[PDB]
Amino acid sequence: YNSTFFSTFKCYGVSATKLNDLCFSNVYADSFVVKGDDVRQIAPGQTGVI
Amino acid sequence: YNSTFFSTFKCYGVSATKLNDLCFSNVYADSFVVKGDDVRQIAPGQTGVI
Ligand SMILES: CCCCC/C=C\C/C=C\CCCCCCCC(=O)O
Ligand SMILES: CCCCC/C=C\C/C=C\CCCCCCCC(=O)O
Ligand SMILES: *[C@@H]1O[C@H](CO)[C@@H](O)[C@H](O)[C@H]1NC(C)=O
Ligand SMILES: *[C@@H]1O[C@H](CO)[C@@H](O)[C@H](O)[C@H]1NC(C)=O
Repeated sequence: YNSTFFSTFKCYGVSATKLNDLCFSNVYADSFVVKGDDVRQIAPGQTGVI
Repeated sequence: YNSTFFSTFKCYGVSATKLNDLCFSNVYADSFVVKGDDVRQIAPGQTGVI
């Protein structure tokens, strides 16, 4: 909350307000870089080049 | 996918991932130009000047 801010942050399968009350089993992080018009394509059930 | 890119693309009545497996009956295309704050108004169940 002091330094880093996100333009989009959307989660599926769990509400955000409960993220501090849980514990997570098999955590993986995928990283890449896209353009601005492709950020909407990183979602379930989407079409496009990405 | 080579030349033209869309900032918003949202469809209603059919999932996007099935658009290559179907055939369409009565296809019409409406064209116009708006400002940036009015693109959100082109949707079902919306209010505003547009
Ligand atoms: C101009 C005539 C078009 C006729 C189309 C007929 C039926 C609709 C089916 C597919 C059109 C979807 C276009 C979306 C292009 C991909 C968007 C993206 O880059 O993610
Ligand atoms: C300042 C006092 C407002 C009191 C309003 C009372 C009830 C709410 C009902 C209508 C307010 C909706 C305002 C939206 C303006 C249109 C937005 C647009 O341009 O699309
Ligand atoms: C938050 O960031 C500022 C900027 O450097 C820093 O001075 C401050 O100590 C930070 N706060 C904490 C709790 O680290
Ligand atoms: C895609 O666009 C580039 C830019 O002009 C062009 O060189 C290339 O041949 C195009 N690809 C196809 C398959 O048309």
